[PDB]
Amino acid sequence: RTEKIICRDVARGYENVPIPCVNGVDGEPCPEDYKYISENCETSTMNIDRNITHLQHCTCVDDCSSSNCLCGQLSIRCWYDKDGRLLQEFEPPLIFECNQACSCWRNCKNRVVQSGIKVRLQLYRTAKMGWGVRALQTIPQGTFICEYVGELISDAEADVREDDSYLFDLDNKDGEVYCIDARYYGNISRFINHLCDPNIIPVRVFMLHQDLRFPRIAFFSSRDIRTGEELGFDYGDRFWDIKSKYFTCQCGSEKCKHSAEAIALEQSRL
Amino acid sequence: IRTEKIICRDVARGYENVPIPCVNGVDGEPCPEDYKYISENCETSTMNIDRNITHLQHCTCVDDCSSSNCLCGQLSIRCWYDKDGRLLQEPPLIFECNQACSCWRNCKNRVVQSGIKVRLQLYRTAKMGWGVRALQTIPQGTFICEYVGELISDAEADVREDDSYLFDLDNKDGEVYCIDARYYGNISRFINHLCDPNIIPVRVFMLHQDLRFPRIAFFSSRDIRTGEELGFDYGDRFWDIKSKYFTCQCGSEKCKHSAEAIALEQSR
Ligand SMILES: Cc1c(C(=O)N[C@@H](CCC2CC2)C(=O)Nc2ccccc2)[nH]c2c1C(=O)CC(C)(C)C2
Ligand SMILES: Cc1c(C(=O)N[C@@H](CCC2CC2)C(=O)Nc2ccccc2)[nH]c2c1C(=O)CC(C)(C)C2
Ligand SMILES: Nc1ncnc2c1ncn2[C@@H]1O[C@H](C[C@@H](N)CC[C@H](N)C(=O)O)[C@@H](O)[C@H]1O
Ligand SMILES: Nc1ncnc2c1ncn2[C@@H]1O[C@H](C[C@@H](N)CC[C@H](N)C(=O)O)[C@@H](O)[C@H]1O
Ligand SMILES: [Cl-]
Ligand SMILES: [Zn+2]
Ligand SMILES: [Zn+2]
Ligand SMILES: [Zn+2]
Ligand SMILES: [Zn+2]
Ligand SMILES: [Zn+2]
Ligand SMILES: [Zn+2]
Ligand SMILES: [Zn+2]
Ligand SMILES: [Zn+2]
Repeated sequence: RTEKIICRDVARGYENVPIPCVNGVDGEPCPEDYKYISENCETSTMNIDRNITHLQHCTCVDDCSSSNCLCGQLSIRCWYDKDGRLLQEFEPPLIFECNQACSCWRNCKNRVVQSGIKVRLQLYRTAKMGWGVRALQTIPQGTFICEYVGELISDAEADVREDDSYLFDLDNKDGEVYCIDARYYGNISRFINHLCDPNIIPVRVFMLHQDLRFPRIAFFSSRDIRTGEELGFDYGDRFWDIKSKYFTCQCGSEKCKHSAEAIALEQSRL
Repeated sequence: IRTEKIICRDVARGYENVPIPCVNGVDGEPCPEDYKYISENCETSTMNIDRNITHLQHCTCVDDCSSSNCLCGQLSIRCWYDKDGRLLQEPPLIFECNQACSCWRNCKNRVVQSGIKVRLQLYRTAKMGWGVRALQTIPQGTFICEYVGELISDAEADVREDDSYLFDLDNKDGEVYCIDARYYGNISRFINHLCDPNIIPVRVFMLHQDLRFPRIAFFSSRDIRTGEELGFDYGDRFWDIKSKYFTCQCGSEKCKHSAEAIALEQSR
């Protein structure tokens, strides 16, 4: 079967690079049951707090490469190297990027996620998991890949929605909990599958606002990724505790944690 | 004889598509720093701008939105864009395409949201403080820049001390809002008044359609040559207030607000 190129760019020119779609597996058409958006949207009043006087910001007169940058100090257990790659000390990490209130320039060293997608990605048809996303180039460890983009909703709204296959919990620790639902509006990340041996990790980030209800979700590679490799992250135990009643994991890894056999083995261990 | 110094390579600190340098060949005034340069409008208290994506009128085009079937073009009042992104023209009102439209980000109805493309310079004028001039030929109808600043209510505008950078959105229907570029603004805060203007402000909607908050886009009203100072007609309301404190220095043969013009109007 020929691998048919079925869309030149599912993002319609909204990303820095096109994201084509191919299907060399079956007759499924390019997915159109959602609206591609490159940035989060709202379908009710969220009214993000963008008060420029509310932003913590730096006074750097350099490129924000020094440890004296306030924005770098606010970041929790992570930092960017000179090439824009994320390093972590391993409480989850939290990135405060520079913003419109900082004295620094738009091209300072603390601007990775807000600068958008730089790697070549492809939406493709997987053998067993529906659509997936793969790299069209080698990607070094720590590289920004893409953001989890969708519809901002409250946790109460997330609990009542019927299709939970695209729901990302922001897991707010101080205040009400919010979610990003990519079922109806989303970007390329809605197609990233779960892998028990993941090669990307989600990290919460603040950029042009510091409204604590709404960290933005940035995926970074957790190891060097080879051309053609499917991208995947660990959806987490909570997802699988709910979804395993309907389907089990087909990642195929020797260390798979969510297959029918793994679940039975975990039930025996407990 | 003073010669011109380049005193800032980019007053926008990299936030625009192009650098906007500042020069001074007139006096010793340093690069203006009594404001914060921002490339897009800000809030210091919330305006509750309606950003609900389901409230956007949007088109179903899959071409470049150049056809008469484009709903977004049909919404725009008394104006349209040509194939080169230039504006042709009750004041006009532009509805650009947005994130709800089915078209691509590079369609023909995206001029203002795509940002500054012409080369501009902040420079020290002889008699009007800082001004902005063209560094290139700018054909008639070309987008120049947006009037960017702090969104404030009419009540807040009334109590503000310095109104030299206050732009009234002229909401003819309901709630009244202003853009104050005194404390936060972009290059447009430095554009002076000309009685022979060469740019015009146009109200535009892009990523939201909250009709209380049109964004203000400047387009050239004629072909502009390199070195010409950019200027719009601030309007009679500004001058009815300000002429008691200073008169117009634009130098036009048909200046409407000079000491000479004021003396004639008082003679009547
Ligand atoms: C993986 C993750 C989550 C997270 O929501 N996963 C999702 C699964 C992935 C989503 C694409 C589909 C999830 O559980 N959906 C769900 C839960 C219950 C019922 C239905 C769906 N939220 C955080 C993480 C983190 O790793 C750290 C964090 C601080 C960024 C917080
Ligand atoms: C020129 C203009 C305005 C407008 O606010 N001018 C300003 C002057 C220019 C501003 C940089 C300083 C103004 O009056 N300031 C003012 C008045 C009184 C006291 C203090 C300051 N508002 C519209 C226009 C239009 O041409 C049409 C429009 C629909 C875009 C609506
Ligand atoms: N490891 C996995 N094993 C089995 N199914 C998966 C796995 N990862 C993702 N899926 C499927 O993909 C859904 C999650 C979506 N966010 C991912 C894109 C999805 N594959 C699609 O075609 O739209 C899940 O609810 C499953 O249907
Ligand atoms: N035609 C003019 N004649 C005299 N002063 C002007 C004229 N146009 C603008 N100005 C001055 O500039 C102010 C408006 C500002 N938005 C323009 C930038 C200002 N020239 C500056 O140096 O900051 C007015 O309040 C005046 O002080
Ligand atoms: Cl330059
Ligand atoms: Zn800094
Ligand atoms: Zn910085
Ligand atoms: Zn900073
Ligand atoms: Zn697995
Ligand atoms: Zn259209
Ligand atoms: Zn369009
Ligand atoms: Zn449109
Ligand atoms: Zn004049």
